[PDB]
Amino acid sequence: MLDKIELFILDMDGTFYLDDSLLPGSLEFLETLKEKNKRFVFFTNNSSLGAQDYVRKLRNMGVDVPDDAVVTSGEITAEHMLKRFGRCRIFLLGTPQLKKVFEAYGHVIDEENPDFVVLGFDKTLTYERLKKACILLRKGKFYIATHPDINCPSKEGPVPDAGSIMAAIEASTGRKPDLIAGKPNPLVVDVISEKFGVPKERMAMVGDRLYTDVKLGKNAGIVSILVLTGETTPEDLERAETKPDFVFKNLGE
Ligand SMILES: CC(=O)N[C@@H]1[C@@H](O)[C@H](O)[C@@H](CO)O[C@@H]1O
Repeated sequence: MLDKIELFILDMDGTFYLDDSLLPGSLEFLETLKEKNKRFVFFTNNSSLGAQDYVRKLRNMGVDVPDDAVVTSGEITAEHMLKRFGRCRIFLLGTPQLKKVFEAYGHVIDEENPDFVVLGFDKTLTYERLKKACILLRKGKFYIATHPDINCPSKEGPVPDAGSIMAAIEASTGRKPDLIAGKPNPLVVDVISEKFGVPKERMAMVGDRLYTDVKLGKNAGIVSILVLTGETTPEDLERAETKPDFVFKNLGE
């Protein structure tokens, strides 16, 4: 029951900040982890940008932080492919930033003859790119998606995300991803574990997504810490450990 934890995977929008503005207590929270000798790693299923893009956004916000401090379903999806397939020739349904991410992992984008069709939060999607992906899929190419999320919360409200695009791809090719690396797929915790050394026995998930964040911890087997700075109140199914924001979080060590 807490206090014996070493690594805290933190959510970003909805948990650490909101609407591009830090959330009260967030700053003071990290500091508390410093003192109490704790390790923290941010994570987001949003693959429309790469880790660095976020590291910038955080610092530009007022948070000095290392480069390995952020992780995305992007780098997870890449690293996992390299792990079990190696340098791959993929048709990427993603954004320029997501691409650079896959390239840094030695992968290559071959619009011509690819082995995998990879789908990310493609904010640069076009009908043609969809048409191509669908055809390649009907040629039975390995199909991988960075995350499952249907919509993504925004200033203007819920907006189409990877899941929404998937919906179309599936209605057309009748096919669904062969793999999805993002939460709640345990893979995230496993990879984060390896990359930092600390074991699942001393790791905690801190977020605001009642279903996803809680269910991640269940599948990956680690304490899930639900925070109430996001859209949370309705509850059933699985539960976890709870607190309003990081004020409470911090004070609870
Ligand atoms: C009874 C139950 O387990 N669920 C409720 C949920 O419906 C309600 O909206 C919320 C208020 O924040 O409290 C609980 O989570």
